[PDB]
Amino acid sequence: GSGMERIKELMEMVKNSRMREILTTTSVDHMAVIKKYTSGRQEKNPALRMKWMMAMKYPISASSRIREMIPEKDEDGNTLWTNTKDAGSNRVLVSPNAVTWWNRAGPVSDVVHYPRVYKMYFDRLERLTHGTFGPVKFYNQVKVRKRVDINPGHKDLTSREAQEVIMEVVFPNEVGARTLSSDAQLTITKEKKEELKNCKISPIMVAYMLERELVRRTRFLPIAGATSSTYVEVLHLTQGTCWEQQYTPGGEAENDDLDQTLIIASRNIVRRSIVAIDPLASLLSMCHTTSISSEPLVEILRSNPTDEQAVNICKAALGIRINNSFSFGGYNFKRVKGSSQRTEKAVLTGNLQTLTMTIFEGYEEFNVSGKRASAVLKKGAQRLIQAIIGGRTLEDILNLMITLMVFSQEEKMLKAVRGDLNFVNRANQRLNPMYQLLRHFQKDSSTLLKNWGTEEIDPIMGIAGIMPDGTINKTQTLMGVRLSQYSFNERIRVNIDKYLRVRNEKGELLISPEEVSEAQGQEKLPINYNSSLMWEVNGPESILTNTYHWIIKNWELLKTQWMTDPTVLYNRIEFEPFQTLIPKGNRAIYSGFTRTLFQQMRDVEGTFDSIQIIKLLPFSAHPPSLGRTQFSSFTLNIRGAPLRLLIRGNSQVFNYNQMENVIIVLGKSVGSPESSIESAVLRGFLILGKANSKYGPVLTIGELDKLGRGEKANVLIGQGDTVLVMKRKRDSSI
Amino acid sequence: RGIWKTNSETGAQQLNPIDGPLPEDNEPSGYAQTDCVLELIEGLDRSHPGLFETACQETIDAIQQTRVDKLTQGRQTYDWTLNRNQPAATALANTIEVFRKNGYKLNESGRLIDFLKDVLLSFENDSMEVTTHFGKKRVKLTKKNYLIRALTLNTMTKD
Amino acid sequence: AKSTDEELSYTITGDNTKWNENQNPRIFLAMVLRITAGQPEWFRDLLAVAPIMFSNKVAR
Amino acid sequence: IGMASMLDAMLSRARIDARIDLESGRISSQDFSEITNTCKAIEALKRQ
Amino acid sequence: AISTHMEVCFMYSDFHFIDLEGNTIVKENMLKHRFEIIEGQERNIAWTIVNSICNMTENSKPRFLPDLYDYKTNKFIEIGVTRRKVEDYYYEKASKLKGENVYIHIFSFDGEEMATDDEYILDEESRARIKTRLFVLRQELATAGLWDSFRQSTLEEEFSYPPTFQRLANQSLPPSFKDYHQFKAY
RNA sequence: AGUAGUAACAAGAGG
RNA sequence: ACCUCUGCUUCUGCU
Ligand SMILES: CN1CN([C@@H]2O[C@H](COP(=O)(O)OP(=O)(O)OP(=O)(O)O)[C@@H](O)[C@H]2O)c2nc(N)[nH]c(=O)c21
Ligand SMILES: Nc1ccn([C@@H]2O[C@H](COP(=O)(O)OP(=O)(O)OP(=O)(O)O)[C@@H](O)[C@H]2O)c(=O)n1
Ligand SMILES: [Mg+2]
Repeated sequence: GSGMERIKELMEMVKNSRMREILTTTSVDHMAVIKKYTSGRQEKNPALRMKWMMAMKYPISASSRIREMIPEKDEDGNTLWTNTKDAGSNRVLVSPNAVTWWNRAGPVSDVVHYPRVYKMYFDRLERLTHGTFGPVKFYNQVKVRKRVDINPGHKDLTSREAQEVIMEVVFPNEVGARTLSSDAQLTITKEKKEELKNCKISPIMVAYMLERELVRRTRFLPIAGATSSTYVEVLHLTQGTCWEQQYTPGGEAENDDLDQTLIIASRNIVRRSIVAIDPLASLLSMCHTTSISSEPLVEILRSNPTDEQAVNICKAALGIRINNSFSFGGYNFKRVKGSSQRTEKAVLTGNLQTLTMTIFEGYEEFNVSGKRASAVLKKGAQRLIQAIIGGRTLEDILNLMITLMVFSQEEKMLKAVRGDLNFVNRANQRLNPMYQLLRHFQKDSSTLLKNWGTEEIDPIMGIAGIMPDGTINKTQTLMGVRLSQYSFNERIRVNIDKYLRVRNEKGELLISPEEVSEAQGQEKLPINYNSSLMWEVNGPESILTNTYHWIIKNWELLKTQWMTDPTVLYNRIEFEPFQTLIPKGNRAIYSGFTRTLFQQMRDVEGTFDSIQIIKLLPFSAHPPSLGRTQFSSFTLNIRGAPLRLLIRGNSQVFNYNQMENVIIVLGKSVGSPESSIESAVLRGFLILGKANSKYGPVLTIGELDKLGRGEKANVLIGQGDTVLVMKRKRDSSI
Repeated sequence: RGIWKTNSETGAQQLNPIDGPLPEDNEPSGYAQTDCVLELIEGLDRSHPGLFETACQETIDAIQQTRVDKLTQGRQTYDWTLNRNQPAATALANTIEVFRKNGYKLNESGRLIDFLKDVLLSFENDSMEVTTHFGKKRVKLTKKNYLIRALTLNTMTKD
Repeated sequence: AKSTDEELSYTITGDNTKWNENQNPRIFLAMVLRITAGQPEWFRDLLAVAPIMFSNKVAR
Repeated sequence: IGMASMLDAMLSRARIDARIDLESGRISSQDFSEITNTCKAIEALKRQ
Repeated sequence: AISTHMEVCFMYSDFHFIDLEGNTIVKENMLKHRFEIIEGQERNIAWTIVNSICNMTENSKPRFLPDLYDYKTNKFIEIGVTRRKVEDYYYEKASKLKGENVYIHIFSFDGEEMATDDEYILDEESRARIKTRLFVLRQELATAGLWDSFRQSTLEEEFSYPPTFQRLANQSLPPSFKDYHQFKAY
């Protein structure tokens, strides 16, 4: 009697004039309101109210039908239900003894569908049961707040694709007009439809769980290590304020996460290696010791098809064949001939927006292949010189065109952005310029297409054309856009020198380490370098805190060495990571400044300052170079934002707190070491004490050169202070 | 120190301190100056070209798409048909029902904006009829009564 | 980053007296009209409704 | 979504559900007729 | 127009059943209807019926809402009625419905029709009835002086202030302004 | 009385 | 007297 009982119920209701009035005068639309009509209020103090009600005999509201399904009194004479109707419904008031009764003695259903419906939940336990624990380590680490994924096993659908799918799976006949384009949608539907046939769990719970499962959800969390969802899921277990619990969840990685981590590892290794005396030797060492989730980096590099500049430098070193390309918009980009160079510049979008953006300037040629489409591209500086394109469908040729127009960096696409497009997230975090544009013009190219123009095509027919419509067109096309139809995938043997320059067998320069992106990303999966060349605690913030913590804890030895044998101190290997945080162009001068200042402190007895030494020491670690520049600070690149470390006194980055007697680096204690004359702030000058108008007006720093041995001044030294300086009668060579 | 007027529709005494005399001490002041506010908002427009336009565009789309039942999402709501607070959904239903009995029903479209139209149009009514429970009695609000209730915020203390 | 090394920097941990009592519906009306400049008049007038009603509000 | 009454939607749905159930064999031909009958009686009763 | 279109549709399938055998019948008074009437269902309800049919038959779903479905032919029906001609009209409808299996069937008031590929899935008897009724309508449309009238046949969002609210608006301004429109201009 | 604390509880409502 | 009902329901807001 499928349909029998419900139509009979309906009959009875329509026999009541009131109910008939409601059902004949309430639109489906208006049902959305009257569905919520109530005198009942959302409890405002549920904790108190439950403590109150749980003292009562009949605090629970149950379906009327409970009266048919369980006894009125149990074996012990407890009343389980009553006939009192709960306010505003036909539910009845029952005892908590009714719940226990049901659970010991009620009807037994089969639970076969439970694992599948609540898979998202059960998978959590599966990962944990098959998880492996390593040691706990104790240290301070900066946990930086970022947005991370929180639900492993999603299918990367938008809420409207999920809805569409869930409508098909759970309520197919109520779908309405339109149906599913995507094939992802279709194979999920079938799988789920097949998994959940004959399912008797409430469709509400099935839809709820499907929605939780299928849609990617994120959250902003403080997170020090691996950002993958399977690690996020156990953040409470693996990360504490002063500890890491090494752990590997059961199950496979995502190929996406591994690829992403491989790139981060390879970039980290390249950047660390470039600052060693023998980059190639250092890079090979790190390649050979590093693992990603206990998989050797060497094996990943042999088996993994990722084409990226740092990855390829590592592959070359290891004698692995490379496809001299990178990824962009899902398409693989082999550079045939020419080259260019990375330069940042300001750029007004048609959105009406200023934006620093790395722009490649120069002549280049690109073979481009995807899984459905391919093309030949010729490029200048923000110049789409020409794009010859092919594939399976019109669709797939289009989708690559969009990508290439955007890839050009042309003004016409720059100034075709319309509506909401920003380059910083809500949290003020800078986003990828190019990926933003790509996602935009894939949502809607109509402006882009109309803003581009057209071109009259010749009779060398075979060189076809595509119109601002998206239309196939014989005599006209867009600008630089044509249509046509061995060894693009083919991996080549290269050679690599001591400084990581990669060349073919013919000996042409394919890759230089300066072409490796400077972006410090966060790895989706754990990286263990297992290397003497890398701090045990990963990450840029940790380079800072680790280095200073290490100086301090070893200060007694390092001090004696500062006094007796500086040059050996400066060249120590523990300072190399820190060097990677300093802008390349500043390393030598920063070093020269620091060594000079340190020599001055030696020459001018009685002016020892251990904090000043600790603070500047890592900047000593580069072949020096003397100059005229006085520095008021040194720049450090942390996560692509410059922090400035003030030469004189405390800064946000580095400060000594008198009250705690600790040095605080990026907000973290790194422990403590435990006259007015300052010898190690200015090159060639001494600070005596507070300013004195006796010796004339307050000079900037960059106006002190025009003094002479013994001659004094007043200086705006920094952070609002004015001080009395003296140019030294003898200076220090270093 | 602002300007008093009597409202033509409600008879309410209404104080207007805007463009009033400038503050003369540090006591809390409501003497906000229109031209200064406008300068600030213009400044915000200039710092963020296209921001106002985009936020407006999104708001327009929202106005077109929003269903009347969006208003069910509030908590305790002043219910003018009863002169008592009610859950938001119950308050919405009551307004809709009394509106339709008095001839306002653009909201039958299911669109919030049509309910908003009904609201403004309801103020033209000579006498809005509601029913009180003594059994059941029809009560006619004066145009002024009704408008006062429409413009009411109920008050209670924060616990 | 935008500061020079020679600048002092101070932070006010800040709160306002009786924020809500000193906000003004007439000012909100101005803000709404200015934000929505150049937009269709139906939408400007629709959004101006809330400030106007607040200017004319009463408290039970 | 809809401007149709709650009752009209339920009637339309019962009828067309009963028909598919019939073809697919989830329901007898007797049951089916009673459903369409109940529907007709509801249709009528809705006129006072 | 809509009234007539509807009547035609109801006629097309009234007193048209299928036996437990599965054969076209026609009866005045065990059986089951032959067609499903889709025209005149509210849009949302209609799509549900379509979907239920397409999910049963595993057939593709049409881009547009048809007027009927036939449980014997397993065909969705589109219907039109025209005070114009049967062929200038048909060719517009087949174009609009290009590339989806939908049996069209025009009728004019003259009382002449034109199925697709002149293959009729309805008997002449039942088709005559409709042609009859169409003429009789033309006949009572012409006697009343309507038939000439009949045969010949986005706006921007509005939101404005009625009088009371306009007066409130005028009183909601900084003190120097006389009315809302003057303030908005400033 | 006591709780409390700018206003309440120290049973309310109905028969 | 006694009877009946009630224990957040004339009072818990906003992004
Ligand atoms: C327009 N582009 C972009 N591009 C390459 O595109 C690749 C990926 O694009 P991207 O936006 O720079 O991303 P990337 O910096 O790798 O991302 P991340 O933020 O993770 O560092 C890079 O390796 C970059 O070299 C180019 N490479 C060359 N040679 N010439 C070009 O004109 C361009
Ligand atoms: N529970 C709360 C608390 C605050 N606010 C809003 O937050 C503003 C600032 O709150 P607060 O600083 O606590 O109060 P003020 O109204 O500024 O008064 P004062 O600081 O002088 O006490 C309030 O005016 C009000 O708009 C609110 O709506 N609900
Ligand atoms: Mg405040």
